[PDB]
Amino acid sequence: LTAGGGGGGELAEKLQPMRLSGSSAG
Amino acid sequence: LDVPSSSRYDHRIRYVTYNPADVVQVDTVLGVATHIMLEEGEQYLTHAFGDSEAYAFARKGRHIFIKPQAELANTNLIVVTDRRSYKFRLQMRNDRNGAMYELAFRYPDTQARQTREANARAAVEAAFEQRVGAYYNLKYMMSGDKDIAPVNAWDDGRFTYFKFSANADLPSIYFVDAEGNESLVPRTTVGSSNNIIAVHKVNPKWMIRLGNRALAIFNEAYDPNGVPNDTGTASPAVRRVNKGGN
Amino acid sequence: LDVPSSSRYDHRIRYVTYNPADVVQVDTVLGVATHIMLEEGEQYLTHAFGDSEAYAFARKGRHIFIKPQAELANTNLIVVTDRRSYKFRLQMRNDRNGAMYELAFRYPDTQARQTREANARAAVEAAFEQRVGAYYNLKYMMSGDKDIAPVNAWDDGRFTYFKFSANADLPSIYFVDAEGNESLVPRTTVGSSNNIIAVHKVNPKWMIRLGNRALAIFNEAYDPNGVPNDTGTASPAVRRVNKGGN
Amino acid sequence: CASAPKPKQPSDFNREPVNKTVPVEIQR
Amino acid sequence: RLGNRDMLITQGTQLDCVLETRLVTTQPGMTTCHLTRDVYSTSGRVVLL
Repeated sequence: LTAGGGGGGELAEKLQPMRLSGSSAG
Repeated sequence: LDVPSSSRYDHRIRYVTYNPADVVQVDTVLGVATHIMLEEGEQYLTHAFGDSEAYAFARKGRHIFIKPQAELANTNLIVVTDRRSYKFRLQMRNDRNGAMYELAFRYPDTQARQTREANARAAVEAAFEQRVGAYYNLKYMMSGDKDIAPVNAWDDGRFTYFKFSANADLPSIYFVDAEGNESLVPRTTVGSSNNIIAVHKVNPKWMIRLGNRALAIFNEAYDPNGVPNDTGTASPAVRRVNKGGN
Repeated sequence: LDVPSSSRYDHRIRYVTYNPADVVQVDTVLGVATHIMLEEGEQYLTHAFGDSEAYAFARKGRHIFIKPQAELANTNLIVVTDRRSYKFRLQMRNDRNGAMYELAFRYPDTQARQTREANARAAVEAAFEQRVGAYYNLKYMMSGDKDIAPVNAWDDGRFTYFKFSANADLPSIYFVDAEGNESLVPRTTVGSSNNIIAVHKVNPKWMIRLGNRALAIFNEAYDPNGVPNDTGTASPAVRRVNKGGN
Repeated sequence: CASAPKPKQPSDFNREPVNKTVPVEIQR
Repeated sequence: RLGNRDMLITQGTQLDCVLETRLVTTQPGMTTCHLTRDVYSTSGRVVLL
């Protein structure tokens, strides 16, 4: 039908920077 | 049918200007590889050969290499990227003379652009260095600490300038409102020897501080009117146009 | 049966306008891969050849390539897409001459759209800039701190404006009802140097503040009635009609 | 026995006109 | 090195705006303020805001 090292942590810890990404205008 | 035009050093390097409504004639000679170079950052989508086996194809980024590999290699290539659709008429040459080794697509629109902004930048820089047609105020008095004393102070109606000698430290500059409170203003430093600090306002009363020494500057020729800045820049010689469109 | 027309550069590039009630003649020779244009943003559903083995079909998004791989292949293609269904009558040409490298389309209703809209937008912008039929009330008093007083103030029955000189600082503008409460009204800035603060109302009393400096503005010619906003926009010369339909 | 201070209401004594000159943008 | 000193505002430049809405911290909300001076590029030659 069909188909189909790191010693001195404290000072070194605080001096860790934050780097913030710049932004581009729209 | 655009005919590639050769360079003046060798005939094997030819240039062709793009056309959306014309196909490119390429007379491939036997035994050579032909380099087809796309637009910088052209993104490859798909090709199509009149004979997959008459020609050998290899691509890397915007680089294409084509080579005869069968007898009577006379077919067409329709290589399509995001931006356009190239059309090549691949006709194999029999006497192996007049080869091309690279083909170049100069785009007159893009060249026209690149020429434009360079001239524009030159004109802008020239206009900035012109710096003509301004008045200068010198009616300024100072009170208090003279050991932070600038050697000269003035204003051009849009910016206010202070000049310090070589041996002094550059203090911080503060804005005084009518009431007496202080506040911040952006500052920039200019000059051959960085001995001029410029602030982005003209105001009746300036305050200069350094540690526990405070100096006050009176602008005694205050102009409430000022010169409006229609040109959108620091100098009236240059406009600021909107590239973004939309 | 429509026939594509030759372009003015090379006869292998031809255009024909889509027509829902007729078929399109495609005349392909052996060994050429013709590239059908499908219009941007079209969604392919399924196709159907008269002889599935006669021509080689390959689709990459909206690109369609056709190439014969059978002698004497006189068949048809029926591709159903997002909106329209294309009708082709493929015919082999045994001369291997006068091929078509591609088939690109022209859509009538679309062009009827864009050409109309460009004129409409140009007319609208012209109407806005060509402002006519307006009156201005210029009777405004101040009381308070004149250090931040605007140099001019008026209204046009719909918008109230303020103008500040070059060296002043743009304050905030506050709605004042009869009782004495202060409240906010939206403001926009217009003008060549952005020196005109424009609020979107008319009111007998305005309030101007900047930090601890305050100034009051009285409208000595307040109109209770005003001109009704029957045009639906900031001009008497532009309507505001609904694309929404529904 | 305290509440939020209210911003200074300007005085109502030296009332004067605002538009000493006619504005240019009015085309007048 | 900075790319273009005319289209770029360096970190730490002072945007000196004026507050619009009165601020009450009892509930978390939003603010709104408007500038009062043109913000020049770090080169001091272009209006950017």
